[PDB]
Amino acid sequence: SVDSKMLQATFKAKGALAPALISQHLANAATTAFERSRGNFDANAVVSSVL
Amino acid sequence: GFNLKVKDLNGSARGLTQAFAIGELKNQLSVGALQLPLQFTRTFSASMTSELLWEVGKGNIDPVMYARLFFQYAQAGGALSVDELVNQFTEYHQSTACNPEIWRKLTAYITGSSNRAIKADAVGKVPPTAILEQLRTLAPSEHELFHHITTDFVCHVLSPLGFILPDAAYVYRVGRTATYPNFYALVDCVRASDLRRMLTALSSVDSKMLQATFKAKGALAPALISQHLANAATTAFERSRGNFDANAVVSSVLTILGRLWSPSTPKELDPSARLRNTNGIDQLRSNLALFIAYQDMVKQRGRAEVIFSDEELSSTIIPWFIEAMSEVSPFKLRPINETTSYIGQTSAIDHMGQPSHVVVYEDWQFAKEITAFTPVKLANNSNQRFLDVEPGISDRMSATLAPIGNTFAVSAFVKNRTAVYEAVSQRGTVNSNGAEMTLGFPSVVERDYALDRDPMVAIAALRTGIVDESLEARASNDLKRSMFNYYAAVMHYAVAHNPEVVVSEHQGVAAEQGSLYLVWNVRTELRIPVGYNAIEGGSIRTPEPLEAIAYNKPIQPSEVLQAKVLDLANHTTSIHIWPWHEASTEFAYEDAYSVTIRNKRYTAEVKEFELLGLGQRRERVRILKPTVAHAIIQMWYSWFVEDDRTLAAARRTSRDDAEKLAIDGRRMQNAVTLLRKIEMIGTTGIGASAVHLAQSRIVDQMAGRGLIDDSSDLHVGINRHRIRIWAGLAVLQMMGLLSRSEAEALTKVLGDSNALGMVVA
Amino acid sequence: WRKLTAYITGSSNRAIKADAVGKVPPTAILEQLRTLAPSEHELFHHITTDF
Repeated sequence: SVDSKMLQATFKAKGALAPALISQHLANAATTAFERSRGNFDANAVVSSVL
Repeated sequence: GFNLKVKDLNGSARGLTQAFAIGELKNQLSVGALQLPLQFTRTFSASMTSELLWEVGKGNIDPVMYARLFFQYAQAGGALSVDELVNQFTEYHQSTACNPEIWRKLTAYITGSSNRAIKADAVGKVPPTAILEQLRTLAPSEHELFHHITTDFVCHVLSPLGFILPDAAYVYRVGRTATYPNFYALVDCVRASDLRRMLTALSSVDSKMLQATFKAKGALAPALISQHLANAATTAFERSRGNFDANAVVSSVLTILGRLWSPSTPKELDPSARLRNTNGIDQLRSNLALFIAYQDMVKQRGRAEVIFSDEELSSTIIPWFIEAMSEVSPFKLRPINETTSYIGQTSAIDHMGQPSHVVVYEDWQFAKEITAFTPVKLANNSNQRFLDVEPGISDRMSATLAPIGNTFAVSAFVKNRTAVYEAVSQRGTVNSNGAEMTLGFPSVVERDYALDRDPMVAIAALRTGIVDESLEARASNDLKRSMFNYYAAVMHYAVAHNPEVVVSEHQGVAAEQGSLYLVWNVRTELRIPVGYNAIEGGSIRTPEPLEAIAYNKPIQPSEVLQAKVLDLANHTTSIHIWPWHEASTEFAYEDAYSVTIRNKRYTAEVKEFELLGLGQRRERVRILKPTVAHAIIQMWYSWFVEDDRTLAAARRTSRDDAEKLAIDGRRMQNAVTLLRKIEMIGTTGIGASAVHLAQSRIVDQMAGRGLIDDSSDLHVGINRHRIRIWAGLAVLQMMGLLSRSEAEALTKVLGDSNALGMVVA
Repeated sequence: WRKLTAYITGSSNRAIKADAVGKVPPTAILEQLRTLAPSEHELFHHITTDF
């Protein structure tokens, strides 16, 4: 997915608060990842049943 | 204008808190499990104003008004389950449906005697007016009259022409409502959509046709009208018939959504993807207005969820609230941001840099014209009347008013607040730890003056930060609502700037208290203790707001959110107010105007009419209110007060000379300004003349006394302004603006400089 | 996590600028992060790092 380099930051390294934002990014990632996950899982035996 | 010490609100305006927002006693306010970015960045919000006149004279759908009245009732607690009433009404209607044989019958006479009933006759129908009330009689008598409207709905139809004659109107005049809202508010809109729709259908009309609907004919015709009535009714009803069903339910949807939000929730307490995915309700999650909205309700509610559709919710009701379909909910999409703009804020901030005192300010207009009206009756023994009004003064004064208007910006307030500053080896924020914040909202208070209730309680309402009834619940809620707004913008606004936009749920005194917020970041600024600190690597974070605002730096407003304030009925011609008496004041006035010079007291009063030009004072002639300004005035007023005070002490304490020496002048300056305000308005003719009257009179007494032709001398200025100034003060009385008490005592604290600028020598 | 991260590189609060941040084969670090993590099977965990 990735967030690029930006500014004089993500570009030119800056910000403790940046990476405090990365971590956030991490979160962002996580979440999102999670999110795309979040409903979907449900049916396994169930499938059999469909069978 | 509650001034508050950073590192406390949980006391400082105790219950004015996020905690409070949970309820949350004075626990938590913390970090940090999970965390969860959302920045739904739009809201549905409204706009200013909801007051109006609304004279009814030719009712014809257009809900809004009505609804607004409804709200006035709804609000009035004389309606609340307004909704319910509509049911009742539905039924009422329905019963209308049920008595046709009556209804018709009734109709049948009303005009006009039935069975041949035909032809171009002469059918000088009337102002139908009374009749209705028979029909009421025959009807039941549900609240006020809906009933009547409906009549009008036929009336005008009933007339091609002739078939209703001429009529008048009344007055009703919706008052204002919110800016943000809540749930209940929501559902109704939807219901309103029915309701409006009910009425939508209701005009419609059947034309003139034949030599009948065209050229009056048929008893059997109107026997068909009645039928038409039925047709209408039915249809109206019909469009009604399924739809109503979900109210708590909606909350539940919220609760779903909430439970989407919830993100640490049980697995099988997920909203399945089939849900999750679907339509833009999901979009709806990512749609703020609500977000903020739910929670609270739910706070009340402790939770509860209907469990129902997954397939109409999803999501049909859902965009039944395509919410904004009512603009009644003027909760209408907003890019979130676009609000605020009555917020500017600016702050006082120390050297390190480190702060001081932060002002968020509320930005206004105040242009205004008056509204000094003939209070008579018309209707005796019954007040719904129109009375009247005229200018004379109204204009004159207003014309004067305007100038005053000129002087006063919020800008100028802030400027003044800027003027506050100065500081030194003083004063904090770091030194001694508590930091000021004030947010200009006298405005609220204004309304309270409009609502005629004691502020102090309001202060209490802050103070405790919670409810402080004792007295009118109505008022209380009213206050409450204000407070809602109070919370309400703020953080949006903060957020507007602050896209520190994540969530960890706080899970109160445990765990299941789904309150989401984000901590916000504070990025740079090396070190502060200011706040119940974090400091999260010099980048404090908190889901507690104020500070964040602190890590703004003087923002601006971007409108003064003007201030259009409702007015007279102008087209007033029959109509009838509704709460007015309160809403009006007599201009009496007591107090005077005198000076003793020489040793000789020269003396006068106020004698209102004549100041006002013509005769002659009496109980009548009442005046509509002057609200805005009171709110403003006192501000100006209030400021000084502190300043001298605070200053005086500092002036005291002066551990070194210079400073003391220093402070004064500036303190002097402003006075003159004050002065400058006043004489300036003191010039105004209507003023000046007043002086005039005086002088002569002053003189008159004087004349016996006076003997010496000592000349030029009092070309030494004084008088001019002296009086002028003074005269200005009169203004303050004769439009009671400031009490007698304070200003003379302020005066009191004044007493010099005045020879300023000037000839000297 | 952040915290962990925060050190990993690299010592936090000013954290800015073109510095010289010869990050590394991160390799070990992770396992601290494991420590701080729990230790579910093998490492997924690590991937993520690479991410």
